[PDB]
Amino acid sequence: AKSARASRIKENHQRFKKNIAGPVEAARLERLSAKLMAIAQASGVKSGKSIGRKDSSIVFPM
Amino acid sequence: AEINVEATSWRRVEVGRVLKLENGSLAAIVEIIDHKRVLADGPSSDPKLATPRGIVPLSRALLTPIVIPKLPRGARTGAVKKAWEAYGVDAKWKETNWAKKQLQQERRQSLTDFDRFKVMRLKKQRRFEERKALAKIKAAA
Amino acid sequence: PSEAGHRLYVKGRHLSYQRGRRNTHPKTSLIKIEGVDDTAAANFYLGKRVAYVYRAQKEVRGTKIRVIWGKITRPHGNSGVVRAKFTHPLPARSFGASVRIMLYPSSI
Amino acid sequence: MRYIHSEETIPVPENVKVSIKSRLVTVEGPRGKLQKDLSHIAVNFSVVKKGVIGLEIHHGSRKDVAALRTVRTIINNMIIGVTKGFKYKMRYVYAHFPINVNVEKNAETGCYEVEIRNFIGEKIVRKVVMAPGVEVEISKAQKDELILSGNSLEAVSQSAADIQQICKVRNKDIRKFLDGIYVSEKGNIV
Amino acid sequence: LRSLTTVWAEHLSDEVKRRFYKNWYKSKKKAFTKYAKKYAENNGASITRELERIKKYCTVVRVLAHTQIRKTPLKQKKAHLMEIQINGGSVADKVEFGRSLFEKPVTIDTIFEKDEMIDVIAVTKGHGFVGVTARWGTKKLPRKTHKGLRKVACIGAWHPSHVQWTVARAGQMGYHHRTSVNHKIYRIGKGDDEAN
Amino acid sequence: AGTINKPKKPTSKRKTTRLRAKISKRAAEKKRKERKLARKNPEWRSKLKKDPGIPNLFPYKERLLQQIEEERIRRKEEL
Amino acid sequence: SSFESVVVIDGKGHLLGRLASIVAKQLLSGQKIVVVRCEALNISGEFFRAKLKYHAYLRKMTRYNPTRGGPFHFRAPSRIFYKAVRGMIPHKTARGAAALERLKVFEGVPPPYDKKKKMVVPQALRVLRLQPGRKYCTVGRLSHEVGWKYQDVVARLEERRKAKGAAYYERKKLAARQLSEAKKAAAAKVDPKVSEALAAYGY
Amino acid sequence: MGRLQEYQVIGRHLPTEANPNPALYRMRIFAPNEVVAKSRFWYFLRGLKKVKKATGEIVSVNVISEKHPLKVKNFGIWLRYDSRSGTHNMYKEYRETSRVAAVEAMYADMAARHRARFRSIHILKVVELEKTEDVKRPYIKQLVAKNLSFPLPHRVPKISTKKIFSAKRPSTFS
RNA sequence: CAUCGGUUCUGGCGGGGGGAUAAAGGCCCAGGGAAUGUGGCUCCUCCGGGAGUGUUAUAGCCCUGGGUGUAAUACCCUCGC
RNA sequence: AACGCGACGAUACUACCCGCACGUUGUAGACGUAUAAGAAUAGGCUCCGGCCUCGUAUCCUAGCAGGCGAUUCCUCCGCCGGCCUCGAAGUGGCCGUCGGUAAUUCGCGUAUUGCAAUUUAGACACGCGCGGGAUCAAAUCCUUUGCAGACGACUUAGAUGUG
Repeated sequence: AKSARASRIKENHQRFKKNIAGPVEAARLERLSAKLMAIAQASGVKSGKSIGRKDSSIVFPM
Repeated sequence: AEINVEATSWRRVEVGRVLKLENGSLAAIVEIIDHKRVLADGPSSDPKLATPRGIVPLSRALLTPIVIPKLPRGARTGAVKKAWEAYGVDAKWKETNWAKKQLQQERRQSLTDFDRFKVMRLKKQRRFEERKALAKIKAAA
Repeated sequence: PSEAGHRLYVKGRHLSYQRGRRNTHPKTSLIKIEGVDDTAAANFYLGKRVAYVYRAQKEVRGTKIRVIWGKITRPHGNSGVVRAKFTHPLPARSFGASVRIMLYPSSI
Repeated sequence: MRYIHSEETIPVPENVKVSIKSRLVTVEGPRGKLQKDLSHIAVNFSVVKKGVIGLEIHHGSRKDVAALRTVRTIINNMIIGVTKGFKYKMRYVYAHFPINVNVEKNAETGCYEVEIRNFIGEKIVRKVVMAPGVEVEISKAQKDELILSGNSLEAVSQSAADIQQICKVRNKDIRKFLDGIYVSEKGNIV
Repeated sequence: LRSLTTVWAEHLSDEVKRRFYKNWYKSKKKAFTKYAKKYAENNGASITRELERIKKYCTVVRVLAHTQIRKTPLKQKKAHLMEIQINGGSVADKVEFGRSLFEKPVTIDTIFEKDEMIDVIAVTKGHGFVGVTARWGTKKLPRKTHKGLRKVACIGAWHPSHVQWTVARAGQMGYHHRTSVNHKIYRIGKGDDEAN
Repeated sequence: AGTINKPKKPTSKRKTTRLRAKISKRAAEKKRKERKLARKNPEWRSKLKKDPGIPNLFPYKERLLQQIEEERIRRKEEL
Repeated sequence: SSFESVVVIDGKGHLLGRLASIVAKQLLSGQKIVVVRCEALNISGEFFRAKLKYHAYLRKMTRYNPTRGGPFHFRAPSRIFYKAVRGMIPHKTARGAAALERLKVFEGVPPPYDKKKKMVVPQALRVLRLQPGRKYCTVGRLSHEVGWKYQDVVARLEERRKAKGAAYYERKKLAARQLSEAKKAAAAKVDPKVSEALAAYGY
Repeated sequence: MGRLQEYQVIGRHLPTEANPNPALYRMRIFAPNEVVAKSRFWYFLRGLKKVKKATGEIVSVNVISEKHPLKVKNFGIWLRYDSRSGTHNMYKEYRETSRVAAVEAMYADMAARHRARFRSIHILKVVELEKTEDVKRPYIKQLVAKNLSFPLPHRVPKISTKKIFSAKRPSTFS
């Protein structure tokens, strides 16, 4: 028997993933993302656009 | 047929090539013994640049830009000296940047405490002038 | 005002005692002087006094800083390391600590 | 023994441009550009003469002296590639099941792809991707022949070898089962 | 991977605030009360700055989400909180998506679909302290074996002069973390459907 | 072999005192036994060993042969 | 010799054991050492020999319990260099532990060492030590092949650091050009006796 | 093997009533000093003429200096050396400025290439090759070529071993 | 710290002797010789350089004897500071 | 990793933060504890003129351990603030105010620590003080639960409630 780690089995599974399961999973992902997107859509320093600083050591103390 | 080759251009050990030894003296290759040793003679009238005729290991020598033209292989000290003064090896060595670096090294090594103090003060005066010039340049652009 | 330092000594490091493979002899220490890398350079510092300066807990006679004094005795090896003899042997914990090599007694 | 000096030479044709910088060799011809990094070999390059490249080794052993012959032939092959090209003809033969070979060009990658079907009646589709720069065509002059052409001899011959190795008979007597795809001719395009 | 910053929503429910407490009934319930003021101060400048930091520096974005445990028949009132990764899109898309999902309920059918195979992660049933026969499936020793039969006869017969880590020993069984894969979803039933 | 990915047990180059002493003893015994066999050797040995001669690549071999001729002629004349 | 507060060493192109020996001696003498770019260290000989040695190392583990006492096989390149250094230090003594606390090793160049001077050790440099034609490998490649997970992250971070270094180098070249122009313009305004005395002293 | 000198050693058998004037024997010995030179002389004489040290005397020991130590020469050395197989003839060539330098280079060469130590080597002839056409070995023939000139690629610069750290990566081009 | 004594490590300087009264070497004198043959000359060329001829010419080298010369220096031994 | 790390919430006090006021407080060891290209090494650098063995370099370096007053100079340094900028273990640039400041020259002071004795001088951390600014928290026992359990431990609940 060819093992689950066999190269031929991996190549067979890659062809299956690319040609058969892939489009089905992509279409399901499109539907789910559309539903959750519908749910979701239902001075620099003083404004925070400029990212200023928030309000054991890598070096020797010197 | 267009050929563009960009590679190294080493200086070559050859008869007539002037070597600088580790003590600062100069010699000229008279005969190549093997890939590691040469026979060399420095007939310079300057005692600092002079070298007795003898075997020089190339690991202890550096190749200068100067090559004495048409120096015969195996030439004795008289002919080597005649070619040396005819070509003017000492003057060209003085114009090389290696000898200027060596001269600067000896000038800095011969400084006394008063000399170092005066060096610092004169350098500060010159540095004040260069700082004004740099401020003017940076103000322009 | 002045922006210069005040150092009149040469920096050194206390490396080890005089030792073989296994046996050590604390009566003589080995010192690496800064910038001294040969026996000829080490010959300048022979007889120079060397201080190991350290800190204690209790303040005794105005200070917490204690000193062990010694002298440079002879060169060691070929790389400018010197042997030094102190009044008391230096602490074994101070392997890698700093010492001050004075410019006295001077012969210049 | 260490030899003081050893040298090889490469002639360059009139329509070729050779640029060497830090042992990275670029060869220019009518058919395109080839590049090859030769910095794993100690060699000094020079222009000895108009239209001649010089290769030299200083103070080298016999092995280092011998390596210059490989360097010479490699650069000569790049020159031949940009001038005349390289062409490998392969023939596929069968006994009972006709081998079907289909050739496509991937627009995304730019590489050619060869699909082989019905190899001794097998149902799997064998797919070989050609090296970039190798063109594959089904011949019209001869029966059951593929033609792989390009500038890089290594790319062409390795593509041909990949096609040769993908159609391997297994667990059968090879005195009897003669199906396969074999390199039948090697040469130049021009 | 390193967590650079987190941004919280303006309003958090009591069921998720209970997760930050051991003695919520005695508490002053002060958690996030100073944090909620950053939405009002300077028109939310600190919130905006942390969102921009996530947009420009981060590669992985995860939402924080909690259960509504009060809609279950469980006596527990303290909700479960977890990080759920947003996959797909650019980092700016992930950040805008999560900020749009702030304070909102996400139903199970917007994440999973019927006929999908999923993975289930949980801690298994606890069994307490268990001998080797039920813990490891070893063969029982014969009847009235001296010093017990629900044991392993020789835990060591050979060198080293140690018990090895690969020998079966009595100890805790169950309450282990397990990830089980490839579980098919047969139905996603809706709670408002009287015929689900 | 798969030596690089899965190397086997190393062969130690650290000797033991027992093996060192045993090897030294066997070497000394072999030296004694070889001396005894050389003393009782029945194989014929030449009184004078065969000389290799002069190497051909020596550039003055012909001159050395001339000197040998001259020396033997002078010896014959003196005797 | 020279005593420094801390010596930062660029680990690129250095031979592992020779650098480790020099670093261990400096640590025991009392000098603080930071080594960066440990993924760019070199090991002489072919890569498969280094791989064989690391797999032979991976063979060894405490038989009765691999969680205690066993040789813990660290796969990061800085940890490979750290193991090489620790083998040349009496680490089971207090002095050896104190010497090991004076060392830091990193993959890549994390800040603030990106803006610090990085030194080289010529007695351990591969271009100066190895005979031409001899094979050598990279510790980073060895680490990646035995299970270090962060080769690509370090490579991207090094790429951003080198782009910022390119910008800094453009500014540095502009500053050097302006300094040369300033000295040339100021040479007219310095007193000629001052200039001649400085030249005679060698400045 | 060592800083060698060439010695002329002349010795003889002690005179007797039958032989009032014994023959004198001269050898050229390469040796570090005079004690070693006389010991080697008696060793070879015992091997050749069966004259022992106790029954003989040393007549003269002199140093033979090189006539032209500043002239590059090619040397042919004929030697015999002892190995596990036996005694082997060997002809080798050296490009030196003196016979003693050639013999030292021979000793180092025999040690490096055949592990032949000092007492297993018998030097039979050291000749200065008069003409360029007398050179037989290619490793000397490539050195005596017309207009010989070579570069020195990949020269490691000399840095003091006491300077541990450098602020600049060195170059190997000079 | 200065002046001493004992032991010892280390640096520098001035002399004397030996050997082939070092061997070399420089500058002269008188012979002899060749090539990895200089100049010249001849023939080919990619005009860059090659091949040939022959003994100093528009470079030089090797060997022998002699003078300066009891030259210098190395090495070894040695008297001191 | 129970002596590896990160983000976040609330943090009562003698807790937190700011200022200066110092330590018979500590630290494998301050004393100018100054200095970022990358890359190749059978090749590189550049201001495009040239340059490359070499850090034997460059910067800085004078004054009571560095005073006071002038002459003189617009150079260098520092604290703050604004705008940007820096996520590999996050900090630099510009501008502005303020303060200091021999590049030149001079005046008054230095003694007596007695012929040397660490040159008590730095950084980080910790602590005791005041004078201010800011903040009013949790955990455990206990009772309870059984998704747990030998005992500890764990999941829960206990403050008005969908208890």
